[PDB]
Amino acid sequence: GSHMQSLEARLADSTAEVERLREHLEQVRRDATTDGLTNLANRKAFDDELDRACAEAEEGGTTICLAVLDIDHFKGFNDTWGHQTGDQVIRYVASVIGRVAAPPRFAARYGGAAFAMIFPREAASVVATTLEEIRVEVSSRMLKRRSTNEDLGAITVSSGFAERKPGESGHSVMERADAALYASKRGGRNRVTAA
Amino acid sequence: QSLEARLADSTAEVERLREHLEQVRRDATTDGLTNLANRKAFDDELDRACAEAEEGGTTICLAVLDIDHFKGFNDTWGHQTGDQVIRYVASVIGRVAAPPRFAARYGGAAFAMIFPREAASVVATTLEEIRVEVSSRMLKRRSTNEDLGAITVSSGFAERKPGESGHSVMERADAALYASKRGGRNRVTAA
Ligand SMILES: Nc1nc2c(ncn2[C@@H]2O[C@@H]3COP(=O)(O)O[C@H]4[C@@H](O)[C@H](n5cnc6c(=O)[nH]c(N)nc65)O[C@@H]4COP(=O)(O)O[C@H]3[C@H]2O)c(=O)[nH]1
Ligand SMILES: Nc1nc2c(ncn2[C@@H]2O[C@@H]3COP(=O)(O)O[C@H]4[C@@H](O)[C@H](n5cnc6c(=O)[nH]c(N)nc65)O[C@@H]4COP(=O)(O)O[C@H]3[C@H]2O)c(=O)[nH]1
Ligand SMILES: Nc1nc2c(ncn2[C@@H]2O[C@@H]3COP(=O)(O)O[C@H]4[C@@H](O)[C@H](n5cnc6c(=O)[nH]c(N)nc65)O[C@@H]4COP(=O)(O)O[C@H]3[C@H]2O)c(=O)[nH]1
Repeated sequence: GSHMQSLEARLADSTAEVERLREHLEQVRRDATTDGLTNLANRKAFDDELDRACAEAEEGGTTICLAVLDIDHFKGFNDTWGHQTGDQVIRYVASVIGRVAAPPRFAARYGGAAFAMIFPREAASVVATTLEEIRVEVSSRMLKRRSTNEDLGAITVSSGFAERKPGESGHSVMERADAALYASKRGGRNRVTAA
Repeated sequence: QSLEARLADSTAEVERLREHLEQVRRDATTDGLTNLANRKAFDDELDRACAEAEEGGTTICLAVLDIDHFKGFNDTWGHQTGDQVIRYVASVIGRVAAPPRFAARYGGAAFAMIFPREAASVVATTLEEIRVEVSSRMLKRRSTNEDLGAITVSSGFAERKPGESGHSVMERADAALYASKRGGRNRVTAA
């Protein structure tokens, strides 16, 4: 009777705003973690996912590899063509990586013009060839400046990757993969290296 | 009648999430190094203000600022100092961008600002004040108490022509900034 029924009407209007918000919360959260320019994850979403995936590798005793990519000479590139064309080069490289990073792989915009990738349960030989396919894919086509149709020159990426040692943490693997990338850059750029 | 216990629990998850949702919203639109807006929140805000400036037949100006020789700061003093240089310049831009103005950290060590319904002359002198301001003081390294060097800001801006899209104004503002850098840095130029 009545008061029992004034309550079921308030609890239905209340557990419905729970779902109206919990669904709206999921889509604000998806976009809070999506790097707007490229539609990949951002460094934050990546550093969270890299830690969660290292738990799954220690507790499960499985494999995980990690890769970093930088767009070569990207600073002097912006100065030549302008912020807007540079944003289009970032987008383009990001399209090449996103194609290849279907889950359980995880790809992110790790920096200003840098990317990070997670290959869970995959051997390094696979990672090493995936990065090599991405390297030539990126420099395969000649891109054009959109109003004027100029050649932008080839676009190349340097690359670093490493395999997580048994006791290694997220931060630590990243440190090593980053040393790998610096090694690729100081060795002539447009190449992959590994520890 | 366990019912009053589930409605006390149900008007609680509404309070937990409605607050949590506004918190996630703020963080999706704020650069937590400088507390200005981030790039998404700006590009969205630019489209709103170019829409409203066309409906209202009124104008808006647009400014881009980059910190000069910023990479050399990270390299000499460390990334921990570099964040302080960004915070410092952002703070100058912040004191000066009270609403209806709108400042954000576009890109890496760059900023973008919206001046709606403002005379180009005032925007130009506002930017020039920002320029003398950041270079007015000689900052010291927190730990070791040493002169970090001069800090200067380059700057470019443009006013929106009547048919222009937000994309297009920023391209002009960006060309203006490239002229400032190419012409000696530490200055303001405009189309
Ligand atoms: N301590 C500290 N250092 C920071 C921070 N953010 C960026 N930096 C550092 O500053 C370097 C130079 O950035 P820049 O002078 O703004 O010059 C940047 C910028 O002009 C450009 N860039 C960055 N993001 C974008 C973008 O979304 N679009 C376009 N077109 N260009 C971008 O690439 C240039 C190179 O950037 P990177 O290679 O990533 O290298 C960056 C990065 O290592 C920070 O919060 N704290
Ligand atoms: N009078 C005075 N006020 C102080 C002092 N230390 C902190 N404050 C106040 O506290 C604010 C926060 O500074 P922060 O959190 O270190 O964050 C700072 C810091 O990261 C960077 N920054 C500004 N000036 C310097 C500097 O001289 N050296 C270094 N290393 N960083 C600076 O800019 C950020 C924003 O600073 P502000 O907007 O200026 O605002 C500063 C300033 O208003 C001080 O020694 N004297
Ligand atoms: N935590 C904190 N400490 C404060 C604050 N204001 C002053 N101090 C302390 O008091 C000393 C005197 O600083 P000042 O007279 O403001 O004179 C300052 C100020 O004119 C300038 N300065 C240094 N840091 C900042 C800063 O973060 N923001 C601003 N706006 N100015 C600064 O450098 C001078 C020397 O600063 P220091 O050698 O670091 O030594 C500073 C600092 O240790 C504050 O708001 N918060």
